[PDB]
Amino acid sequence: QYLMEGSYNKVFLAKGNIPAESYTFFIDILLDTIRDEIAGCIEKAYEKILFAEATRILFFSTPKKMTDYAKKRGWLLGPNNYYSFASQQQKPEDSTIPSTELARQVIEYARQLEMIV
Amino acid sequence: VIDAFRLINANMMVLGHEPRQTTSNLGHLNKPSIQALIHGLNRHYYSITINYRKNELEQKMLLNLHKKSWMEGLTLQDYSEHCKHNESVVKEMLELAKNYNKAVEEEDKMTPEQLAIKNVGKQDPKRHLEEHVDVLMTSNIVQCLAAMLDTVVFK
Repeated sequence: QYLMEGSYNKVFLAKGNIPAESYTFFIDILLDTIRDEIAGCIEKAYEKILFAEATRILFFSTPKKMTDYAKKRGWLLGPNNYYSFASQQQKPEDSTIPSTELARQVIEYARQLEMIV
Repeated sequence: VIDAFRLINANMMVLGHEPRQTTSNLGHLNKPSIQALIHGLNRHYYSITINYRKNELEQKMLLNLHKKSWMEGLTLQDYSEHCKHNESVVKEMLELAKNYNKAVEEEDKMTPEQLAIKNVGKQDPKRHLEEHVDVLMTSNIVQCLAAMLDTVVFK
């Protein structure tokens, strides 16, 4: 549920390591998977990330882990970066700029519509 | 409507000689204008067979219309015009719509004369509303389809 919701803080990465019969094996790998999931959500969501910010959200153990994960994606510039903002702004308006995107490929679209009726 | 006559006298018809002479004919009889014409035809030599010498080269010449179809298939009009057409049809469709309600509710009658008075069967809303959706759809498709085709190709 917690994964499902987006309620990452609640997710158990602190439990399931405590019974040591066989439950530990799954939870260690799962920690990598949630960590990746946070990096993706933040990439599209918000333009910057701090080091005060980063440690808690990705569930990193160190600042060194922060430096490693951010540059891959292309983020790193310092506590201030700009990815998100610009892309979010760009999407509405294609009335003065040519396009065919949606309603499929147009050329097919008009011809198909007429065959059906 | 064409007929052929050699033209031979009246007596030949009366005797029944005239079919002995015609042999190597099929013959035929049509009536543009009543009994008087039939009688005139019989006196003459009636319709002797007309065949045609024709073939595919001559047939292809007659087929033609416009090479100008070349420009026209691609052509589409000003967008303001596209809008005029769409407006005129939707406005029209409103008028007929009020009769349509009655049409679907009833039309137990199948007798064309009674139906006509009852549910405004003559000046039918079904025939015309369908006719209207069909012009609007086809018109919008060809105009829209051409505009897009030209764009990609010229640039």
